[PDB]
Amino acid sequence: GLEAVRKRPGMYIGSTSGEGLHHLVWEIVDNSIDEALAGFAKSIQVIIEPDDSITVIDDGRGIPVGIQAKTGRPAVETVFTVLGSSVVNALSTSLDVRVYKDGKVYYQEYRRGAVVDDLKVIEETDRHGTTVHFIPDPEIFTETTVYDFDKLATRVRELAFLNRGLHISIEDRREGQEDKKEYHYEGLEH
Ligand SMILES: CNc1cc(F)cc2c1[nH]c1nc(Oc3cnc(C)nc3)nc(N3C[C@H]4CCN[C@H]4C3)c12
Repeated sequence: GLEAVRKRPGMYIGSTSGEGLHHLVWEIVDNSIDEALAGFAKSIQVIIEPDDSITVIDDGRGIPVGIQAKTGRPAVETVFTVLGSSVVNALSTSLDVRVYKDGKVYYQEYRRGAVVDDLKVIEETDRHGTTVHFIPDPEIFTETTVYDFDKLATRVRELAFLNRGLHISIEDRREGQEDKKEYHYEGLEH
């Protein structure tokens, strides 16, 4: 399964250069955009964390957490472990997901694609949505693991335009260069 992704990442993300590094972000963001298209997510945050890891937050319904009859596993686990989202998981040292749903925070983490523990309720919550955080694997991204804020921001702006009505932001939390841009193109209320 995902072991094939780790050994032939070029076949799944096109390049293991800086281009592939950035592609990981778009694979995750595309899931959030699908939840905006479904009509439930209204706001997406993309964050470059101080260690060049990435957090993507949406306020949609939250990935389904119920057990699937076919797999016997929670749907959210299958999202990350069965062969875009699972490709990002495979090519990350660690990926953690938090699903905010029905007053509960469901949490699972993976390491180089492998499950750490069964999905668990860790907290109560009043919000809804999905947060994915991932650390790209330098064993895969041997040229660079350093994100380009302008490159991400340029595409985030384009995505806001193409998904008119969506609020989407990009934030850099790295030392000496903290920045944030927020985008929102108005609908019929304009
Ligand atoms: C950082 N965010 C993020 C990241 C991410 F990797 C996945 C999701 C994600 N946010 C999500 N929200 C939903 O919402 C749904 C809730 N309920 C249903 C029935 N479908 C979708 N579903 C999600 N799923 C379920 C599948 C439907 C199409 N895309 C797949 C991933 C995500």
